[PDB]
Amino acid sequence: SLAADLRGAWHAQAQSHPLITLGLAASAAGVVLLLVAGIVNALTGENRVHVGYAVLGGAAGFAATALGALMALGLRAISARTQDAMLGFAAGMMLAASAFSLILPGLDAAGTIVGPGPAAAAVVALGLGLGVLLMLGLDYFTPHEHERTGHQGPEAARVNRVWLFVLTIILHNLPEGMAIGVSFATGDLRIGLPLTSAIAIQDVPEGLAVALALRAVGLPIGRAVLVAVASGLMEPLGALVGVGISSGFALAYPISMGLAAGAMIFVVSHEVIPETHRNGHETTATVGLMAGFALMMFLDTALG
Amino acid sequence: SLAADLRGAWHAQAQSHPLITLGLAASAAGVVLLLVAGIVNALTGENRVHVGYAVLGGAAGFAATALGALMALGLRAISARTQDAMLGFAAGMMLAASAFSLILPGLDAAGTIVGPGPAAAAVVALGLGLGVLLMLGLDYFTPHEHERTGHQGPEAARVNRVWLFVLTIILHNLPEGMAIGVSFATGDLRIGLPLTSAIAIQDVPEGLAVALALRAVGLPIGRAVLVAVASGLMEPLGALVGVGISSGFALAYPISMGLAAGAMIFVVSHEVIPETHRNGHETTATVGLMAGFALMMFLDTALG
Ligand SMILES: [Cd+2]
Ligand SMILES: [Cd+2]
Ligand SMILES: [Cd+2]
Ligand SMILES: [Cd+2]
Ligand SMILES: [Cd+2]
Ligand SMILES: [Cd+2]
Repeated sequence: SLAADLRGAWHAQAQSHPLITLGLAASAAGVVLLLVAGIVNALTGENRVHVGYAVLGGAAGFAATALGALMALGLRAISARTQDAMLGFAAGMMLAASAFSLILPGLDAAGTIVGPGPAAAAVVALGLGLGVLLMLGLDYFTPHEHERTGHQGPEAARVNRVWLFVLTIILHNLPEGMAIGVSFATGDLRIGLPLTSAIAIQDVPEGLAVALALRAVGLPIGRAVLVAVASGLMEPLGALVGVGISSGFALAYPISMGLAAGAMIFVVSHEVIPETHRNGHETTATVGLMAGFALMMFLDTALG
Repeated sequence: SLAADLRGAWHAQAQSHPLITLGLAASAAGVVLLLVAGIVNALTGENRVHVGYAVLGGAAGFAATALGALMALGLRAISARTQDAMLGFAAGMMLAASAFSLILPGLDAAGTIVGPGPAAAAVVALGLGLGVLLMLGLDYFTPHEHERTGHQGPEAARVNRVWLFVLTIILHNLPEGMAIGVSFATGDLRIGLPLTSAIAIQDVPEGLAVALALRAVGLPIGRAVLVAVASGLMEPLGALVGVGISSGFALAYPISMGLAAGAMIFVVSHEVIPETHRNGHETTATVGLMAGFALMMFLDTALG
C-alpha cells in the first residue's frame, strides 16, 4: 500500500534527477565502507573511552534541545523578528563551528599523516564532497516539508504533516550528532569541548522554534514538546554513527572531519538560509548571524 | 534641488531607523580615527613598500574584473542556472577567504600582541562589529537597487536606474579592496597572496554578471563593459583605504583584520544570498558555494 506509492514516487524522482541519484549512491557506498572499517577496528582495538565521550556529548546536546523545548510552555507564540534573529544566530553558530573546528584541525591532522601541502586539502575536500552528496541525495529522496517554503521531496499524500515536519527536523539534526562524534574521535578534548558547546548553544533556540512550529501545525500544547525532545534524543544516534565512521585507519579521521563539516555547511544553506532570508527579513538574520559568528570565535579561542 | 530631496529622504529614513543611524555614527567615528592614525604614521615612519604591495594587488583585482567584463562580448545573455552557479561560487570564495585568511592570522597576531586567550577574540570581535555597523548603515543610507529584489534604500525618483546599479556594485566592491589593503599591511606575503588570488578569482565571474545585468538595464553593448571596468578601477581605492587604516599602532592591525572580514561576510548575506537563494534556486547556489569553499581551501593550504 504505502510502500508501493512511495516506491513509485522514488522511481519517478529518479527518472528526473539522475546526477543526484548517482551522487547519493557513491556517497552511501563511501559511508558504509567507512562504517564497516570502524566496526572492524572497534572489534579489534580498544577505543571505548572515545565512545563514552561521544555519548556524553550527545546527551548534552539532547539536554539542550529538551530545555529549549520546555522553554516553549511560557513564551506562547513569539513574534517573527525574534524567530528570524534566533535562527540567524543558530546558522552563524553552525557555520563558524563547522569552518574553524572541522577544517583547521582536519587540515593539521591530514598534514601530519600525509605531508603538508595540497594533499591535506585533497583528503578533506574528498570528505566535503562525500558529505554534500549524502545530504543532497537525502533531502531530495525524503518526503519532508519546511515551515514556509512548502512540501519538499517526493510526493506522498498519505501521511500527516506532523511526520513531514519531524522528518525535516531529523534531516537538520543528523549532521550535528555526526560532527560531535567525529570531534571526539582522537581524544584531544581541545576540539570536542568547543564543538559540543557550540552545538548545544545553537540547539537551544532551534528546539524552542521547533516546539512553536509543531504547535502551529496543530498539536495542542503538550505533544509539540514531546516531539522536540524526541529529536533531541535522536542526536546521540548521530554521535554514535560519527564515532563509528571516524575510527578505523588513521586517514579516516581527516576525511570525516570534512564530511560532517560539509554536511553541516550544506544543511545551513539548503535548509536554513531560506526561511530566514525571505521577503525583507535579511537585516535581523544577518545581525544574528554575525553575533553567532563572534560567539563561536570566543568559544574557539577560549575553551581550547 | 536634488540635494534637497535627498536630504529629506535621509531625514525621513533617520526618523524610522534610529539604531542603525547610531551604529553608522559610531562606526564612522572609529574608521575616521583609525585613518587619521594611519596618515600620521605614514607621515612619520616608512612603510612605503606595503603601499606598493597594496596598489599592485588592487591593480590585479581591477585587471580580473576588466577581463570578466570583456568576456561578455561573446556570451550573449547566458541562462539563469549558470548565473546562480557563478554567484554561488563567488559567495563561497568570499566567505571562505574572509573566514580563514582574515580570522586566523588576526587571532594569531592579536594573541602575540596582547596574550593568548579571550583578549584576541575581544579585539577582533570589536573589528567585526565596526565593519558590520559600517556596511549596514551604508546599505540603508544609500539609494541603490538590486537586480531582483527591487529598489533598496532611501527614495529618490530623480536619478536613472543605471546609477542605482552602479552604486550597488560600489557597495559590493569596497570591502574587497579594503581586505586586500589590510592583508598586505604587515608584509608577510603568506597572507596577501592567498587573499588577493581569491579576490581576483571571484571577481572574474562577478564582473561578467555585472556586464550582463547592465546590458539588461538598457546600455546597448558597449557601455556595460565600460562601467564594469570602472568598478574594477574603484577597487584600488578600497585597497588604499585599507592600507591606510591598517597602519598606525600595532593593535590596529588585528582590528582591521576583523573589520574588513566582517564587512565581507555581511555583504554576502545582505547582498548576495538573496538573488541566489530565491524561489527554488537553492541547489545550484549551494553546489557552487561548496566548490568555491574547496577551491579557497586549496589556495590557503598551498599558496602560503
Ligand atoms: Cd529540505
Ligand atoms: Cd539539534
Ligand atoms: Cd542547528
Ligand atoms: Cd543592498
Ligand atoms: Cd570586485
Ligand atoms: Cd565578490
